[PDB]
Amino acid sequence: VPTRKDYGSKVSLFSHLPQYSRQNSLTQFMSIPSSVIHPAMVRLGLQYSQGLVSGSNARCIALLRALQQVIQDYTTPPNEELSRDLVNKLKPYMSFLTQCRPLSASMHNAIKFLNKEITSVGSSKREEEAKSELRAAIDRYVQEKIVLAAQAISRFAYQKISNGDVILVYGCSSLVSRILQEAWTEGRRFRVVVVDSRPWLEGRHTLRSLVHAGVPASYLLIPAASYVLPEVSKVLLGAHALLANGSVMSRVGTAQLALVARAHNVPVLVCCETYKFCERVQTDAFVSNELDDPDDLQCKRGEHVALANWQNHASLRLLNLVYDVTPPELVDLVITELGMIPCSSVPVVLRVK
Amino acid sequence: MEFQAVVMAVPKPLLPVGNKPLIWYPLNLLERVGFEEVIVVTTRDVQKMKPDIVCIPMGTADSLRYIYPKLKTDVLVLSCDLITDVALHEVVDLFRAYDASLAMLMRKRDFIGVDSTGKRLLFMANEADLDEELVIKGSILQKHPRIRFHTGLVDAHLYCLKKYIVDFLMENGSITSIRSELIPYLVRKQFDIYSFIKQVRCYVHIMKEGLCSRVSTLGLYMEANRQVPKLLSALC
Amino acid sequence: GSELSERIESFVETLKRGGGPRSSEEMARETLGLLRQIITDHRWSNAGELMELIRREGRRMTAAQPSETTVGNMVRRVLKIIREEYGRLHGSLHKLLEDFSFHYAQLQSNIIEAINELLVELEGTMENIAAQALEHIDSNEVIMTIGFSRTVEAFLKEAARKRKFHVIVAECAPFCQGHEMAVNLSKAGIETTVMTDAAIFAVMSRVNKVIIGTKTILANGALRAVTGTHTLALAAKHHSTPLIVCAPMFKLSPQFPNEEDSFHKFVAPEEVLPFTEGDILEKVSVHCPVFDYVPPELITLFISNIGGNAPSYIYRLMSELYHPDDHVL
Amino acid sequence: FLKEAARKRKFHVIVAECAPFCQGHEMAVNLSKAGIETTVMTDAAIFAVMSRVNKVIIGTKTILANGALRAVTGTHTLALAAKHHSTPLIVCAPMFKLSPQFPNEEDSFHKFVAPEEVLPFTEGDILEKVSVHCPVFDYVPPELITLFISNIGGNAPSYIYRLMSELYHPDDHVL
Amino acid sequence: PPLQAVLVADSFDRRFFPISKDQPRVLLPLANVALIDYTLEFLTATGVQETFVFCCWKAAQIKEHLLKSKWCRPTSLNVVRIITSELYRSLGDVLRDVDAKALVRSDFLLVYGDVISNINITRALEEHRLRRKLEKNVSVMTMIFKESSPSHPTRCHEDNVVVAVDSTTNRVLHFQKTQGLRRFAFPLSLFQGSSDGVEVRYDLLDCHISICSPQVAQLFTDNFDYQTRDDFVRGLLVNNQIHMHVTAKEYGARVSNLHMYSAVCADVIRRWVYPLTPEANFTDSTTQSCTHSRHNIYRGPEVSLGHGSILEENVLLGSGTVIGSNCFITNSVIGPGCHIGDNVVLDQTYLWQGVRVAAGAQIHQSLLCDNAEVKERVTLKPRSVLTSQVVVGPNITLPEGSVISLHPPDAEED
Repeated sequence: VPTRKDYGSKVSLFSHLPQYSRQNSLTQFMSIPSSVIHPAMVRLGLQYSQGLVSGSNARCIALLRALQQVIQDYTTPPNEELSRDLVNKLKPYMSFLTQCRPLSASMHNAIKFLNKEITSVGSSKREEEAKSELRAAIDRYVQEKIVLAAQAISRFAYQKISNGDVILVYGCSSLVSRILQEAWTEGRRFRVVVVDSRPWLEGRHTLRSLVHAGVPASYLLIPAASYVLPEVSKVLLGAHALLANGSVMSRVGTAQLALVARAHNVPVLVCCETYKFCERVQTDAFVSNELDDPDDLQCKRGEHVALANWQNHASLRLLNLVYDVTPPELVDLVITELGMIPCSSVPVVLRVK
Repeated sequence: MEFQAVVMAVPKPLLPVGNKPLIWYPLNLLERVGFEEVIVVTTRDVQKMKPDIVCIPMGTADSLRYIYPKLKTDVLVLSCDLITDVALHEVVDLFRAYDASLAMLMRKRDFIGVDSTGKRLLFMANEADLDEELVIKGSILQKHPRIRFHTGLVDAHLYCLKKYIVDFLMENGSITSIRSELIPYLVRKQFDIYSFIKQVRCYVHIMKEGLCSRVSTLGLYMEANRQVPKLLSALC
Repeated sequence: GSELSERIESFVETLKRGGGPRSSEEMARETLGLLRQIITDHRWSNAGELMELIRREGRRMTAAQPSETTVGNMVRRVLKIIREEYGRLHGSLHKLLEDFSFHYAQLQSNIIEAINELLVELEGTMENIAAQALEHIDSNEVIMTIGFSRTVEAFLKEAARKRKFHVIVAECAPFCQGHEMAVNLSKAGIETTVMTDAAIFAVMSRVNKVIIGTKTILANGALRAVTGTHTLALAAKHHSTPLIVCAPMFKLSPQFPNEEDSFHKFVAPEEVLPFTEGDILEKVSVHCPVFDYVPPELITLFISNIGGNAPSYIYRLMSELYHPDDHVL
Repeated sequence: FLKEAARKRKFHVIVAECAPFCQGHEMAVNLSKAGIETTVMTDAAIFAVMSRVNKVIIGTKTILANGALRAVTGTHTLALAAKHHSTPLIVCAPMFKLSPQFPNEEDSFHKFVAPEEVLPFTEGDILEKVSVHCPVFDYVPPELITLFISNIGGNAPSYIYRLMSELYHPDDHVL
Repeated sequence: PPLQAVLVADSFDRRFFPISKDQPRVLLPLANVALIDYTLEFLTATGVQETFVFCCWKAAQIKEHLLKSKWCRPTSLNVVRIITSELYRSLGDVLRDVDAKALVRSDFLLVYGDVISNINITRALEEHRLRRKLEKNVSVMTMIFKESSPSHPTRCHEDNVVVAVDSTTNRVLHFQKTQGLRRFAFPLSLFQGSSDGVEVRYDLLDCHISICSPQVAQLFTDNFDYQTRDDFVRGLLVNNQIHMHVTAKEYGARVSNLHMYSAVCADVIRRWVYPLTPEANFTDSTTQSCTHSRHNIYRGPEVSLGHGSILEENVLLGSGTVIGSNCFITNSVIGPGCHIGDNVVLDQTYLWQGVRVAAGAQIHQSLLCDNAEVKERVTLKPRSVLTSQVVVGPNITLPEGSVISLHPPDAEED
């Protein structure tokens, strides 16, 4: 499989990160019956590139289901052990998936766990038993780290939400939506304030989900967050990864929201699972981040687009950041299935697993 | 693998379009992009990749059920008369991404209704069945309030089909000539096939630039004979 | 003549319905021209009657659009001019330890002369502000701005002919007006970049300076800027980066943050959430504030036509510009 | 740490010398020998130049128990300037530079050497009246530190206590 | 050519059958302000220079309200003209009379006296004129539609329509309503000439704003059984061409029934019809001034709000209205000169001028007209409308959908 060519001119400060385009997909230069790449992985990469699956846990679940399908469809060759064969065969699939779209922390942790489990299989056991054990381990991992962990975090956050509260959420996170829906079903009577940002505009997902649930909700954009915080009582945020230094790696509009919240004296909370706890460290979003398609910045305002042809100007750059990092000094509490812990206890939980 | 190749030829399939065999163009559409195996259904006189040739002692659906024990994965039906310059990935990406159950390819009396994005297949009907007017349901419009109508497009007779659809063809021996009985039934069903799914969707791809001419008469035969050379100049 | 009345009604209607002049300079010029016209073709003899007439008309124009304070500033400036000219022809703690019913002859001519002098100064303010670009910009510098402002555009493109720097432009979510500014700057070869507001704090660690434009300057040195400037000032104060405000003198209003809720201009929610969403629009409450409040403590300097100054001296500019009795108008 | 990344990245390094023993000159020379575009300056211009700085990387002599350091004289001011400008301050120190003690002590923290480096002996009679002090080290609180890059990976100062529990035994703290 | 419009200040259909007996449909206070005021403001803001106001039902009140209004002043740029007659029975007769008097000259707008919109028509009118100058007497009408969702509360079934238009150049090939019908029929004539850019549109809100031409009135005189606009369009489409113009960043809607009334009211209070809002006071009146506050809470002068009451959402208080203690009001529009009791729950309720509500009343989704009054321990259900000058006794619980009026046979009696 060839290289995923870039698209457009990147920014001077983010010249080391890849910048692609959603219209030009990498499956153009491949056989229709995929021979070198698994069909499941091809479909997964196409869905990731086209933006069909947008979410930390949706991506991890889809990746794990594709891996289960691949293991079911994969037969070990002779004169070689399976414990190393499967890892060596999955390496190019991961390369292709990264070429389609940079992987997230959840996908990295899942792939690491799967490689460890595959390497743990003994050379004497049979093939069918090993495949079944891997599929069962994958399913139990999904059940424990995603569904049961979400239920434990919602059960822990139900005590923090009270009647008459004004909670402020940002972006689209299934954990926050589930927490709010369960708190509303348990008898709590509050109102949520949904904050969104361009160009993804994914907060409308949580907005409609809450309206369908029956929770009184509000909607506004992130530049006006300083206008709605004086009336906000709590700020619930979702996290895609938690670094070893306690800093929170999440959607780009989270660090700024936390900063404005502290200025308005509003306690901020963070909900994250233990499998999203990364061991690496980062102090800012410049050295490592992800640059999405720049054509998403174009907007139809009035009757003409001011950025219709931005590549003609060789001096004009288009920056489209995805993730960002927040220091531990702006996070009050972290909710996990283990219990409510402060942000300066992130390494301690990383210790126990 | 992922897809299986089948080229139906149910002389007409041996007409020398461009001084080359007529069945050579579909195989070329299948070749150069994987497809190490192909299954051909032809007459007894029709005979000479790795072709799996079977004889016919009959419609398209009957031939597909006739080769049911052969098929094991999703199918890509091709026609005997098919000369095209399209990239097969353009239709297979639609079949792969949305996990669709039906994917077709057409090129600019048979009325078709496509949604806003231009690839969702919403309505399909022939002029003969309709009495005098065109009836449209309310639910399809409640879900999709905009339906772009095409009448002039041509049917290339190539479809990316699932496996349970073939299982359904095996179950009900009522559908014959899928091009006029199965595709409209599936389009009318997305809004029984529901037993073998273990929601239904149909998608379309429109080129607007190409040689996607399906040979079915003398005029189209001459048109293809005249246009094949600039394409053969690049192909071979 | 009734032509003055027709012009006043048209001005009030155009301000109350939609926006009038796109640039603030044209707005101030149009207000000053209307005021000069009202002074020229009208029956007035004494200063009190003229001042009350101007006060009533200015009150109407302000009630038409309260967020448009450039007109209140011009009305108050004309009132101060009238008072000064009347005192020139008629004759605090240190001070502490007036009728306008005398009718002169050459009061109208000198009032018009003063108004023309104010107009010429209003015209020269842009170059006077843009001339101070090299004193604060350096080579290989990074500058961050938000929105679209003519004053900041001139301040930035006036120094690109002798210095080279990198400009970051943050668009405005409701009305993405920063794209036009970024395009206009890239047309001059300044190596500009466009981004969202969500990545303000994420990118504000490599920034060296911030230059922005405001809509009006309050009395304690605070601003009424476009939505998103409060967060920009907060990020600047967190990283201890100077935040410069390029605003002429006509953007200075003699009021403290007294008011409540009618500070920001709220427009239809169509820009934030479209009408084609569905039935959720009956339950979801959407608000679209155009402006916001920026406290003075987060500001560092004010570059005006008379030179840069600190926010802690803006009160003196107020005392220098307007009269304490014309604050309520 | 600095010269290992110059082979794949290009950056500008500012080096502040130490007033008593100007040891930063050797570091600046060694870095310039590798083509890193280094610069040398005094401590008086630390805050004056710390508005265009993006990151700080320094070395310590020992790490205390609550995450504070005993660094060379001048690091407390550097940390203060970093905290005023909200710039991350990285400390590259191995595990053997970790001591199991809290700032209990008083006055004997810093090592005081002869005043010859600060004020020469050839001044005159004013040396009998003028009292000169020359502290070599200083104390840097943990609140002004951002990260600790060690051989086992970076960590936050709020976890250094655990490293203490992992390294030493509580009965051997007094020695 | 100066832009001229025609205003039909009488809708020859009676759906507001109780309330429209004492007082016209076009003077029903939406947000303390009549609908004809909204329509005139829209016309004056879009660029109209002259209007012709036709009235048949209760025209005296209409005229003497317009004559007090600000549009009839010598300082108004939209000169209005009142033509009154008792023979008019439908829109077709009005257009016939226009043709008989030769009032209009050029492209004129046809709008009802109960249309609330902030749409600008310069673009559509420009398109219309260019199209008319390429086809001199072709292209005769242009219907303005606001693109919406089929789920929106503003889309009522009584006015709901489905169109089959051309996508290359906007042109109406088929137009029909969907009131009480589940499967739509589209004839085959549409696919006759070109057959490539045809599309069905179901996401459209009929603003009842149409850019007509004098030839439209000509055809109205020609066809005697054209009783409305819809019938004009159908009879021209069976056979001149009629086009459209779709808007996506502007608001527009016509109040045809009560359900449409509570939809535009909610939209206007929620600032969806900006600049037209209660805070703006676009009528230049002194007894309609308000102050916009947080949560879209509008308070007028002399509101006399009592301690304990909570305004939670988009409410509109009138001038002179008195609020009691320990109340709960939300999504409700209250008129001037109202007087509330204590422990009064109001949820999506509309009180007009001169209403008094006693203590202990709970009103939800119901409309109180002028001079209404309710005593203690009274509970009203959704859609429980009270007309003018009705009195509801104490300890009464009204059923859902109840309508009270002083005329005996309309629906009930005092």
